[PDB]
Amino acid sequence: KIEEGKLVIWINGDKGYNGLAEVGKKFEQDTGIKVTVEHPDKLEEKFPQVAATGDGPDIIFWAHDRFGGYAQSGLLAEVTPDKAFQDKLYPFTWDAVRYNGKLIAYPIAVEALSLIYNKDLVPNPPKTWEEIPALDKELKVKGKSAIMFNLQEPYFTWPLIAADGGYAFKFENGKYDVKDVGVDNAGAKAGLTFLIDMIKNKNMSADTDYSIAEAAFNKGETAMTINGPWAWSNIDKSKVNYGVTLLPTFKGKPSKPFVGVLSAGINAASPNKELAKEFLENYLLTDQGLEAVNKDKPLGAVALKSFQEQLAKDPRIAATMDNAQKGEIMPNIPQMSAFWYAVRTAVINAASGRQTVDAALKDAQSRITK
Ligand SMILES: C[C@H]1O[C@H](O[C@H]2[C@H](O)[C@@H](O)[C@@H](O[C@H]3[C@H](O)[C@@H](O)[C@@H](O)O[C@@H]3CO)O[C@@H]2CO)[C@H](O)[C@@H](O)[C@@H]1N[C@H]1C=C(CO)[C@@H](O)[C@H](O)[C@H]1O
Repeated sequence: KIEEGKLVIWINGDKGYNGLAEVGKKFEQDTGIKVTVEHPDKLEEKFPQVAATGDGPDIIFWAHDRFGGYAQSGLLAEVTPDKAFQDKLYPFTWDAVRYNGKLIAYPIAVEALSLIYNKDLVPNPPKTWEEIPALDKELKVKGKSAIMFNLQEPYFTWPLIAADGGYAFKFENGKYDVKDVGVDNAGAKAGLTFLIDMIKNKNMSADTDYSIAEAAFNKGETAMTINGPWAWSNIDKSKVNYGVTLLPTFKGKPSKPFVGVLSAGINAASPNKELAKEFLENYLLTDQGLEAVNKDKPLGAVALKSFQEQLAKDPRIAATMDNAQKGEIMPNIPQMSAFWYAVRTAVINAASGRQTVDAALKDAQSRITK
């Protein structure tokens, strides 16, 4: 059972959890209520397990794509911001957290992947994916590579798979059609084939993950990476002079990152729903609260208009929004789970050579539309 008279918060380990705990400390100073911030391994998989028995945190942070599944399962409370509070955030961010007519979380930040480049290694970043192999060939002479990014999580490869026509679920007749999936169309295959060709030509390695890519970029070993705003503060601390820019085009079309809205949901089993609302509305979603988290690990563009206005001038934030505008906001529908897990398997199998691109994506399409 969840303890009454305290708040327990779960947030992903790549986010500014120490900054969030500082907001928790302010809450405690004011109200005497203890806030415990945790970053469990695989929290987004553990949550539906424990919440189903009336357990888990009072508040869970994730991108909104997970939240439709949680709400469908009865695991999230309807949030009750008044009109004046809703007016403080951008309308589209509330749309991301609306499920079957109900608001089921508070939006916090708007995340998109960008191309991150070392200004000293590549003063003029490549406008196209197609030119990157030639760039790699020149950099290899100096024992450097053109690009490294996480090939284990489909989030990072999706912008290239989507570029030429890949999609998750078609929005038709005012809703996502769960039987109209675009993972094995010609566009999707063209994008994944390009990635695989990069691997075959030794521009990248199939085993590259978040840690490997991050270490290589931040140590000046690779010229470019693909990452989101949470990554910037580690690069700030590194010796690398980096820029954040538009993702490269593929076949003349923009890369299309899936846009996530970092959101805070209240456990339907929480005996602390009022405290959660007070914390989220009156502590976190303030200039001071967001600043605390943002100083720890950057949130990106934020949902809170007053604070976003202060961030807007930063070229990294401009680049984030430019990439977001080329991409699409993720569905929050339950079937996003089927989609992501199936795509994950497809990318890993194709990259490793266990399957061809065509066979991997066809199997993903069959799995998702079951
Ligand atoms: C396979 C994976 O799918 C789902 O994960 C997706 C997230 O739900 C999306 O929000 C997005 O995550 C990115 C965040 O939005 C962003 O803020 C940053 O944290 O980077 C994230 C990407 O690393 O994209 C994800 C897809 O890449 C689903 O929620 C998640 O549970 C699934 N991952 C699990 C699956 C396996 C395989 O059995 C395990 O290896 C993993 O440890 C699990 O986490």
